[PDB]
Amino acid sequence: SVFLDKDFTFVVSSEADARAFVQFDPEHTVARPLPDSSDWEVTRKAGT
Amino acid sequence: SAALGEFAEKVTGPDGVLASAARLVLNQLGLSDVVTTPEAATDAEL
Amino acid sequence: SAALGEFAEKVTGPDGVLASAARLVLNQLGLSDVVTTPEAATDAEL
Amino acid sequence: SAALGEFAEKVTGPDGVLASAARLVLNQLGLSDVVTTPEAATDAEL
Repeated sequence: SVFLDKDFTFVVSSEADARAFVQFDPEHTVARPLPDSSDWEVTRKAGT
Repeated sequence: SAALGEFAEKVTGPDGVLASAARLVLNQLGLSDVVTTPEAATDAEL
Repeated sequence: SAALGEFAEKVTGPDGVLASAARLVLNQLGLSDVVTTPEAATDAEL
Repeated sequence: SAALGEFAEKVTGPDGVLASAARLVLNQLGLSDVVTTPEAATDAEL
C-alpha cells in the first residue's frame, strides 16, 4: 500500500467502474464522462 | 499507404512540450465536474 | 535562507527537456546490468 | 532512394538541444578512463 505523491495520468474506464472509483477516494479521485464515447476518464490525484 | 507516419510523431512532441509548459502556468485541464448540467437537468425535469 | 528556490525549479525544466529529447534519439539510460564486475569478482575470488 | 533525408536533419537538431541542455545539468559525457578493466586484466593475467 503506497500513497501517490503526485497526480497519476488519466486512464479510460466504463461509467460503472469509474463511479465506483469515486466511492473510495472521492476527494482524491476525479472522473468525467467523455461526451463522444460515453465512457469515463479516471484520474487519481495526490493522496490516493 | 501514407508517408505521413513521421508527421504523426512530430505532433506528439509539441503536445509534450504543450502539456509540460501548461503545468508550469498552472493552467488546469480536466476541470469538468458535476455542477451545472445536472442541476439544469433537475430543473428541466421539474 | 537562500533566495535560490526558483533556480531549483529552473533546473527541473531542462531535465524534462533533456529526458524527453534523450528518448527521441534512443539514448538508453539505466543500462547497467550484471555483466563485468561479478565475473571479475568471481575471477578475483578464485 | 529514400525520401527520409530531411528526417535525418530533424534528428540532428534535438541532439544539439540534448547536448546543450546536458551541459547545463552538468551531466558528464565521455567519462571513461583507465580504472577497472586493465586492473581486472592485470588480475586476469596473474
